[PDB]
Amino acid sequence: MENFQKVEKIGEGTYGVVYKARNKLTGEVVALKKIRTEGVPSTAIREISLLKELNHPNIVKLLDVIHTENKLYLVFEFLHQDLKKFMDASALTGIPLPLIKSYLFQLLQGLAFCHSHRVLHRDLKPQNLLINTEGAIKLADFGLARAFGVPVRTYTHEVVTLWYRAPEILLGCKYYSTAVDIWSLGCIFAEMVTRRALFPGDSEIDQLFRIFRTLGTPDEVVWPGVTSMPDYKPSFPKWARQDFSKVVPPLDEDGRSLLSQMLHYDPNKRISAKAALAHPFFQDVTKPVPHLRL
Ligand SMILES: N#Cc1ccc(O)c(-c2ncnc(N)n2)c1
Repeated sequence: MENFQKVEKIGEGTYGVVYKARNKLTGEVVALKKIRTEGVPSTAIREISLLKELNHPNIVKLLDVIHTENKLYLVFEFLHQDLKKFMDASALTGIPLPLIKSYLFQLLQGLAFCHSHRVLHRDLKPQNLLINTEGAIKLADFGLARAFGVPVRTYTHEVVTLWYRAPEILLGCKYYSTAVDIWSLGCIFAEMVTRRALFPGDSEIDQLFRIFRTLGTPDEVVWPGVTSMPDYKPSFPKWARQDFSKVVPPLDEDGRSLLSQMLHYDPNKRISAKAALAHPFFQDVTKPVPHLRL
């Protein structure tokens, strides 16, 4: 727009391209996400608009919503780096455990806040987690799959990431619960620790079977109602659960215990963000400074 002198394209979210821009008037540097379409669910503009009211240190602030010319623009506070880039940058040495712990703790605080306000993220992934030089990490993107359903791509026919999708979504559950975010965060936690995606599926069924190969094919014992799920097939192969010590080595038992609770198959047994914050894994949590090269 003419109010912003674009600095450059920062990326390509599942809901449009993101740019870094400076407000010629206020001098403010912000992140501008433009959403892609001839109607524009005003019921969404309303919901989205509510999100501006979300204020928490671990949630990227939504500054403004701009509806114009069949295009929707979301103006967000800007942060210099996303966790995907940071993990890639730290791939040789690994993110120190105290930093991993600090990030997980902050992310759970952010989720506990959103969830207590009846807001689900639904598409958590490293690229959607932003960090700054002061050790903070914040949740970005957000209430969109709700206020938009679910597009088949991102915008430029880009490939949607399934790696962090909870099993109930993959099995066709039509009602997501806050548990889907805990699952995604659990996947992210594991990835920070091992430096490799936990479940790198390249299709919906491959995503599901990678989950099954590791945690065991679910059954009515561990997940009451699973065999009645929309996309459940009795023909699914039945894999034995793998010892957890093999999944996220060399993470200690407090961490493995917490992860196991975030990855429970039954959305109802899956730990809540609030309960996770009380887990013993966070007894010695601190707030370290990351080595960020911008
Ligand atoms: N949605 C959103 C959103 C909001 C604020 C942001 O700063 C970013 C972002 N995305 C990628 N890289 C960097 N540096 N920032 C994305």
